[PDB]
Amino acid sequence: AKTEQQIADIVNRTITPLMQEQAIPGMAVAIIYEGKPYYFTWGKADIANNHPVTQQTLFELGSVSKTFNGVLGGDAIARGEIKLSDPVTKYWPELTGKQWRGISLLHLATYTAGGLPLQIPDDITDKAALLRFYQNWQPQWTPGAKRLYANSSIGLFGALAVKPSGMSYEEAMTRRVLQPLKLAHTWITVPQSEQKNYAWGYREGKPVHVSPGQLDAEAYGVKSSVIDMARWVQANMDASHVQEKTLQQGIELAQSRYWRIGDMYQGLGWEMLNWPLKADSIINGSDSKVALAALPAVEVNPPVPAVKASWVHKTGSTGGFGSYVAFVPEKNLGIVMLANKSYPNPVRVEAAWRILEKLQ
Repeated sequence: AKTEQQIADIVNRTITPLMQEQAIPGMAVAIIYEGKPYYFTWGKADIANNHPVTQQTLFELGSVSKTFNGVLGGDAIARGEIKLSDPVTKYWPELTGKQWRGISLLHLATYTAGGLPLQIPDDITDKAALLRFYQNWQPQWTPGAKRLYANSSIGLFGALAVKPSGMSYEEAMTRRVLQPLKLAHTWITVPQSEQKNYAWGYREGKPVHVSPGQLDAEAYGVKSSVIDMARWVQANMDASHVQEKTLQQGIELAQSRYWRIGDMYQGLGWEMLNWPLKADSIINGSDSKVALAALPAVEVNPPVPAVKASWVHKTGSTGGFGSYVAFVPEKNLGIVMLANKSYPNPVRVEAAWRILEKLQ
């Protein structure tokens, strides 16, 4: 049984050189070891004003926001509000295009709709334009044939998933996920009172914050602290302690395996690989050459319920931030790596692997 100081030594040995080599101003890392949280912070959250990273520093999670999306969707399924088999047109009747027939909420959630684009076009700045965009989108492949990671896909899933609730995505997320899990330092919109804790992201040494964009909250707009992310990992790793029934069930549903792409399985937001595994699979898999590629999707029907012997993870980036979260339910082991500089995904994964390999 490792002591907090022994874990600290392991973490620092990897993070110190990482920050120096990648020129990362500040980082916050959470380690879940034997189900218990351990926090670590380094550097600056704000260079110009010389403010350090603290346990309350808020980092832009980028696409790790998709895991919150998936869980909220799972919760909606558990509430009987939506079904993954429901057609997209049930929630957005205005999508009359014939190309939308046969496309389900599952397809949107798992990037298997047929090639929806990675990004929603920048020229789209209003609801009307967003409708035209989806209406005129032409599928590149038939539903379920290929997986193409895309913000426009899961972003739409999140927006439609909360429609029956009658709440906005932000309100639904806050009331159904953030508050029940006591994530008091997790936000889609950082309030004025918490701006003092909002770290600046850095690109080319310049401070920057993510700009507003269509379906941003749903795909890449959540901000959170190291303490809240440790709680998020614990809740997703083992939801047996989660009191709210539909949330507990929603968490489990987000880790069901809906498709197999090579050796990776697609959940709702979360991505999974069988455990044990070898470093190359996840490191190489995180390179954009693989992560952003259009690959054949093999349907898992019926979906396989959450497998404890899995490496569950998600990468996330914005212009000024780079994040990574990974956990292994079988081992009650996990890690959160938050940084206020975006750096190569494979570098993040390799660092996480070296650390957890020493905490087996």
